[PDB]
Amino acid sequence: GIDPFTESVLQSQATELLQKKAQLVSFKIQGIMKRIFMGANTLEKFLSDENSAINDTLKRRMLSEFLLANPHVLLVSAIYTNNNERVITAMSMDSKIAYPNTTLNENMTNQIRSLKSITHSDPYYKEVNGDKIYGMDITLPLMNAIGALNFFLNIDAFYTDVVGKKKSNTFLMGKDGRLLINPNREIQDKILSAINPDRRVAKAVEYYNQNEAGTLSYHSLSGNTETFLAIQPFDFFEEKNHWRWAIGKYVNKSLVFK
Repeated sequence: GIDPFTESVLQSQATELLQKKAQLVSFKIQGIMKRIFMGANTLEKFLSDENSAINDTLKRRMLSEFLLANPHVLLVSAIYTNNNERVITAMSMDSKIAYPNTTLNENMTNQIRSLKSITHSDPYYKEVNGDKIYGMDITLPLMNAIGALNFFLNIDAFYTDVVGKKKSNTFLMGKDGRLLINPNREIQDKILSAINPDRRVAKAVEYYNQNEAGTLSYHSLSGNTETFLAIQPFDFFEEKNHWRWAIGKYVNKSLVFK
């Protein structure tokens, strides 16, 4: 406390460690998401093939295998709009893969036929078997499009990837400071600046918007104290803003400085 040398050393050490840990979490998430999108690309080639010996049954098998390999995906749907309009859906709930019957509504329909690049929805709670599951829809055009591939990314399935096996001071942030994952589940889907008066939050969101890693001092909700907070932004999808998340990790100044 009394010593500026010690303080500088301890601070620098603690904020470097914070950033290192946040980078590891984000790298793990990116790896998970890379596998999702690679598989979705593979599925798109099979589901959109002109001259296929593949019937709806074998399409179902491949969709269910996608789910087996990617447990962070709750369901996946091959939606055809061209002719013989139909929805083929595999869904993974509990440990069993079902094939619910979806009828294509005019809501989904035209959005799909004019679709010419990948999109995603805003995060939302989907009701399933009386439970709300936090996630988002991701939609790829079946290629001029003959229909669409849609899957529901289960954001809740990333809970342990973000927070760890033990509770920790780690969260996943989305657009404008929205909390996608938080150890305190009840502040999920909340805007951070709307539930935290600390105006240094803006600098967090700004690190996010600028897309570089950075640290800042920050008053936490879960600890109600002064912390260092690291922000690690990363794209959860790569094309060549819209597909950007960030890991937040923080530590009590009272702990850093003895």
